[PDB]
Amino acid sequence: YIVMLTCAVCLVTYMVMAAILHKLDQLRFKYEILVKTGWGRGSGTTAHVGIMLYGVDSRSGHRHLDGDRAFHRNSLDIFRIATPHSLGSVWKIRVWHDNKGLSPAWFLQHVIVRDLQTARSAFFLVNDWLSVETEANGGLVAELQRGFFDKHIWLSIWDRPPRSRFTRIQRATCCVLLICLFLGANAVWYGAVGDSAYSTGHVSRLSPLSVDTVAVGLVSSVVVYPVYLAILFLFRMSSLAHGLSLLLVAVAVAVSGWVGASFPPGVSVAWLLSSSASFLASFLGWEPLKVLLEALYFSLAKEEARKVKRLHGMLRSLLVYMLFLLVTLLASYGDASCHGHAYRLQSAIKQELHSRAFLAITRSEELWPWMAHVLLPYVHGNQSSPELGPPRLRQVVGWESPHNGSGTWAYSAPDLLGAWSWGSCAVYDSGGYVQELGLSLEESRDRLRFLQLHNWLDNRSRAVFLELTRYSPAVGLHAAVTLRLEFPAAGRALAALSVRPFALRRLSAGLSLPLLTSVCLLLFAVHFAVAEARTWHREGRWRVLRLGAWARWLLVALTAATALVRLAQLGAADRQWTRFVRGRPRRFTSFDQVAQLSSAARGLAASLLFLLLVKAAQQLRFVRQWSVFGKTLCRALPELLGVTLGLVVLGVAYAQLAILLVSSHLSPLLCVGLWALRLWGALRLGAVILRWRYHALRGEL
Amino acid sequence: VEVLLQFLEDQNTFPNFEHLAYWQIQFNNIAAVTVFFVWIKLFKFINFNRTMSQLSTTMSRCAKDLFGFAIMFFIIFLAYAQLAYLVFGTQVDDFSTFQECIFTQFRIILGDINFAEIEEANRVLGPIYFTTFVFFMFFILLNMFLAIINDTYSEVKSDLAQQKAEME
Amino acid sequence: SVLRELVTYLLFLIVLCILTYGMMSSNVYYYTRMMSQLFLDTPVSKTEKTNFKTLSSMEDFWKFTEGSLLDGLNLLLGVPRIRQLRVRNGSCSIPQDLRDEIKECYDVYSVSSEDRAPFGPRNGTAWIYTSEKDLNGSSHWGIIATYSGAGYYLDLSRTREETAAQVASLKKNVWLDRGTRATFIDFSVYNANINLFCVVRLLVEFPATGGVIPSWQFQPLKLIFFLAACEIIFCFFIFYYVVEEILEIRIHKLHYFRSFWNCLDVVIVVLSVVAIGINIYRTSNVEVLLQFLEDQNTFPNFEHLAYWQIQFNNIAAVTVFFVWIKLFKFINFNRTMSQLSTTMSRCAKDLFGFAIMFFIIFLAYAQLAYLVFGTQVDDFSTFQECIFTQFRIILGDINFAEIEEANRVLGPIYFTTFVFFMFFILLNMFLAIINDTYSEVKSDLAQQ
Amino acid sequence: NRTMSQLSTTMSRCAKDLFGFAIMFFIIFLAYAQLAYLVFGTQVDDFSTFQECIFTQFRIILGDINFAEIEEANRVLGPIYFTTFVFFMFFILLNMFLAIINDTYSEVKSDLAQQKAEME
Amino acid sequence: FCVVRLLVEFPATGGVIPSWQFQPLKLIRYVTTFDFFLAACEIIFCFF
Amino acid sequence: SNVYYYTRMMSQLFLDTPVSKTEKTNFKTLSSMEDFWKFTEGSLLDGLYWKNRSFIFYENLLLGVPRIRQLRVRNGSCSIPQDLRDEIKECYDVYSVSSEDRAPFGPRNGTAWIYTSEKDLNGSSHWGIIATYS
Repeated sequence: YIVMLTCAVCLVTYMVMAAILHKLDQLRFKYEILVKTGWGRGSGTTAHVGIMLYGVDSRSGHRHLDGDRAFHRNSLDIFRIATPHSLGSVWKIRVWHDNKGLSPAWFLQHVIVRDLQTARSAFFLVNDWLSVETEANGGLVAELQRGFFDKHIWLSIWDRPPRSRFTRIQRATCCVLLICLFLGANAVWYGAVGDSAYSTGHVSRLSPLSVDTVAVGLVSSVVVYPVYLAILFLFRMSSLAHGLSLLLVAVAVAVSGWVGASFPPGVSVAWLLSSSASFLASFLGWEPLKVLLEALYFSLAKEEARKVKRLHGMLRSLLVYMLFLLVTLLASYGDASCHGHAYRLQSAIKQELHSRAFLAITRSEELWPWMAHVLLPYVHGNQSSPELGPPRLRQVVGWESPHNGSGTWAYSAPDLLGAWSWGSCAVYDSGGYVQELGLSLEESRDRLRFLQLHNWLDNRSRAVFLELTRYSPAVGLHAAVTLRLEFPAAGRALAALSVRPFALRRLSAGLSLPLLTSVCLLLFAVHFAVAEARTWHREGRWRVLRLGAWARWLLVALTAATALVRLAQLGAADRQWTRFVRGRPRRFTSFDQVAQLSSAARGLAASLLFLLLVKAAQQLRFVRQWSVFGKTLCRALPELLGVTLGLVVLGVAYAQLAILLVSSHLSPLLCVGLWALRLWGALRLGAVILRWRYHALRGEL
Repeated sequence: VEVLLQFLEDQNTFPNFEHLAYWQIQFNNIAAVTVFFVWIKLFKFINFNRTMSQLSTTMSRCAKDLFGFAIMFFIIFLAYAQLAYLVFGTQVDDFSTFQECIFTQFRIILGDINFAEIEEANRVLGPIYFTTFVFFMFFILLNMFLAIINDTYSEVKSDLAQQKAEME
Repeated sequence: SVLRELVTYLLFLIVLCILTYGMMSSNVYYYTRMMSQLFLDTPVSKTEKTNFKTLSSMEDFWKFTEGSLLDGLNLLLGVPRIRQLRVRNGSCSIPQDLRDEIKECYDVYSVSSEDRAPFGPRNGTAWIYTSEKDLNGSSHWGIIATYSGAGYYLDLSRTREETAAQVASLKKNVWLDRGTRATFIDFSVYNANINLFCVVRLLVEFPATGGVIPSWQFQPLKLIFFLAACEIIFCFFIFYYVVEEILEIRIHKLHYFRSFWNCLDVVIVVLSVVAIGINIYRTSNVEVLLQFLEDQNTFPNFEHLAYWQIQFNNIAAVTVFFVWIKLFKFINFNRTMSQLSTTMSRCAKDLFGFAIMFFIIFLAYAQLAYLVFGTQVDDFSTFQECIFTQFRIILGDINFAEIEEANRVLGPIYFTTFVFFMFFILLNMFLAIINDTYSEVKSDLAQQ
Repeated sequence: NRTMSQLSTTMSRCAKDLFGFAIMFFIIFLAYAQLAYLVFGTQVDDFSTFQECIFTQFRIILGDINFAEIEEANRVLGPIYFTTFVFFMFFILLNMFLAIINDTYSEVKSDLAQQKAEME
Repeated sequence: FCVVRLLVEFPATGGVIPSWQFQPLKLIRYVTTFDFFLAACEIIFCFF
Repeated sequence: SNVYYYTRMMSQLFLDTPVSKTEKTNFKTLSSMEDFWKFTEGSLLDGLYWKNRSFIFYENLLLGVPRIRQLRVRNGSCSIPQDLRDEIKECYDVYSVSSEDRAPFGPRNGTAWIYTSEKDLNGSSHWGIIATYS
């Protein structure tokens, strides 16, 4: 699952064959002042020109001189085009106009500037006769500046020279090939036994990134083999040549998903580290070294450019999303697909053990026969499902059979990280009157009777029950069992039970898988809490009930709460283990707090993965005929929620003669929720408000 | 039947009919989907009356818009199946696997669930699931499926009144 | 004033919504079954397994009731009661062409079709009939017949010693004779764990050519800081309402109102007057109860006091329903609350017109199912109960494996053409009325 | 009444169009009865004969079926039957019966508003 | 002819999960007159 | 239509008859390993055999012999942590093909106590509820 979800999220993010294709259908950097040369006589060359204006993160290419009068004999030129690469007041800008027809003897004068910067007049004076399209080597290997082709790399290429220099959207098939050739080839250095060689390796987990040697030491090793072949696909740039690239990733997902079926769970968290750090080699080192060797030296209408700035920033939020989705999808649904939720069968035995969950006794002086049907199976247990410490029973003051010289003092020192969950009576602590550590296999078979001679019951206005924990080694998980007898004064007993299965992982002395994601999720709760300060601290105040910053502030309050109950579970599990393994066959105390806190981390990362998919169908309005479906539903909703005000005024009164005459939210959610499933006419009044708006919205398009 | 003729000689051994009875499942699954895809191609021919072409033009000009909302329906629908599987998946029989968490959502739409096990499995988030599922499915997501094929049928029929009252 | 002099509608209404569920504690529900756990669920011994909800034969009915009533003889009061119906011998006719089959014929337990019939041991009022002037009685109409309030209350003592002694007479001078038509009892528990007033009516019927099909009857009635402090304000904010809304007759369209969303207040004001008038003979009953705790030798007469009490606590809940819609008639303060009241009030002319066409189809399937299925199926037994089982079809709730078994052909012709016409035609037309009405209100305000 | 003629004109001008869709409803409806009879007809009591495979489809519409025998009789094609029956009946084939008699009633009533204005 | 199979599978954390499979099968095929006609209706299906 | 009443009455004999005259558990409600033993001597033997040959319901016929097969897991098939090594002695694993037992055990007389391969026996895979068994 870990090897498979990262294999598919990196393949679903090749829906940037849709975003880049829409950028493919197209293809203060220039002052708007008048340019005129009044120097060169008899040298009008009816030709084109090319501007050489490179600078601060901008490489503005040439021009294409379209002539109305075709730049006729003995003339000059003045115009304005839209340079899509913006350089400010940097000291590098030039021009180059060819020698067509006869040779030009023109000393090309200048080009005046008024809005060169943002309304700033820098006086340009070229005033020099040039060679055959020579340039201005002035302000504002012979040509050693070359090397500013820093976008002839796969690393951070959303930018190209215009209308030429191919593989615009083909360069996003050098990604899908490059990504999965590190995902496949790193899975082969991890366990792929074969028949390979001469002490190559057997298992090779070896402390994954807890010491910083091996899992980064393979990163600079598995890049060398794909670039022996993945540099051959920038040789096709002068078809089915493109098709073998999609074929190569098509086999590299099947080979990778076949080998990684049996990794130990430390060999999967290393496979992420040894592939993300191997990615980082070809981003930061190899592409930065590929940009040197290629072409060392061969000296041997106005609004459409604003549209693209929207489409960069839409593609930048897709690189954030399809990695933040991949962390949450790997946290909750990562481990709990084979271990966790394939085994509720662990829960299913103990319900059908204890002879059908003590058959729901609910009686005070019963369960003493049934105590000889929980102690008898679960003190010898010759079939399976071993013990893991002795059980007990707690009691909630009023100690009987006093003899209070030095005994009579069931302590149960209540020091614990919270209060245990509620029932019908109260919210019980840890600290009852814990006597009765039932043990030694036969006195526990005879302290069913010794708790009948000495009466230890019927005081302190309420009372209590037992707690048991156990685990099976086959699946790698545990179980925390609390049976509870409430003794109300009115009823005989209230009896309800709880079986909590969980995995006991604590630190692995420094690194695990949910220790990795719950630090990565902690980064996105710092990334978004800063991005909501660039709006709230400077850009606007009185931010009241606008559900942009009212709900992107909840996604910070839920991402940060996910990683602070997962590190709370991993830090509650080592302290509970260590005080257990001190006195190992001795006490009972341990694992109901880790279990209750682990499901509050699993059920809270699922609501995160909920919101991350509702956002994925909100992000579907970018097909224009389907964009009605969102707008007609965010427009009916302020009024269809208002229809449900009056349905509360009547539907409660629809219960105030139905459940009021039960003799002739607990009840109300079974009066509101359990009513709208059977009675169904009050479900179809919302049909009007949608088709009234859906026609008024379709009639607007 | 070269297995049964080996057993009809020897009346004292074990007859291996397990490889023979597995392909009876596959023959009854394939020859029943095939019968289902024969009665659907009766729709290609039915198409006789004037009032039969109006009901085929309606369902065929709608399915572009109707498939577009059936994707937005399932993303909400497969996000409640994420929530119920992670919350109820250890206590309740009806939410045991993710394949069977989907099937029990369609049971809610028909009725069929008492949820006295649902509010017992979880006290707070149990009915927050149940009320906000019945709210969004029956007030929003069902009434939108109606509103698509209601405005489509009301636009086919007014188009043919510009075909009869313009060629009268 | 729409908020000042009309504040009597919405402000006092939260008192009635709270003091209804505030006074109605669990004793009419929880203790109503915590007294019903012994006289209805306990058989005689381990020998007899069919309790009083499964009794058929004559002395087998004497094996049903005789055990649990001895434990009943909390702490009850009054005395025992063992009565029946007395039918004549030659009350009906038979044919003299095969008269060696019949000997006598009679009719069901009716008013004039019965008789007195004293036979044999006339030493007491057990085997000798009487009138209803001694005891209390009225005609009671279950699922068998509309009975008579007369007979002879053959009582026993408050102890189970003489309840055992008169049970020795129950072999010969029995409760079942050759015209045995009913069997009834009466009790009332003065419970200590809930100091409340109880009732009982435990009847096992008798139709001819067979035995019984029993029926239970009882209800709880609790005896009574905010204990009884919800008595003055439940009448006082109605006390100026009997002075204002009856003074509204001098003004409102010159006494000539003819409205709906404001006449539901003055109609339920008359349903308030179902409560305000009653407490002058019936709810002020002390002399029904002051005889009860005084003399121990007398039997209980407060079981007949419970009969006018069932429409005391059920008719009082009728002021819950119309008072909320008349609140939402005044409660539609928003702009989006007036749109939902204008919709339902401009529709109900058209919507009542289709509710007549709905019921004529609906009461024509009830004609068909009663005449076809009315002899085989329990769910179609009477015409009153053939209607109730049609609404069950709409909810689901019927397996119809008894329906296709009762009739092979016309059974599923009924069932498919009922689900077809109700769910494809008659339900979708109710939608189409209030859909075009709401879409015509909203477009009218866009012209406003 | 005037409001009684409007409800008879609605149901009588509709039944030409409404009978046309009741044929297209049954061909889908009698094609699921082909599928369930051939697949479930050996394991499940409720799909025993073809006459009784039809009657148990109307039970689905009312509720009335637990289908814990259906997913047990066949593991894969069992719930492919059940989900794509509840999908097509309750989202498509029921809402189309509404849309016919909704646009018909909304065309009768607007026709008489061109009649109650022509009188004055 | 029916072919029965009766699974009982024991999980870890051992309970019991039973399962069964009963399937009839016609395996003698040319007997009556009506199954001659079903044999004559298979080849007509192969022609279409 | 003559098919359904045959595969219904076969499902009545083996799945609805109780395992013994004094108990209540069916084959559909087996809950322990000991309940499986009181089935295969209780109602299998009353369900196959009707006293020659064995005509079920006096009109069926039992073809030859039935047989019982069994899948088993090796002993040393899981790794248990070093901290609670003392109380737990030996473990077992969930059914995978890599964790299957093949060594003969116990009274190694017959063909029951010795593993055969899936080819030497003329068999094939089957897809259960938990896993897919060889």
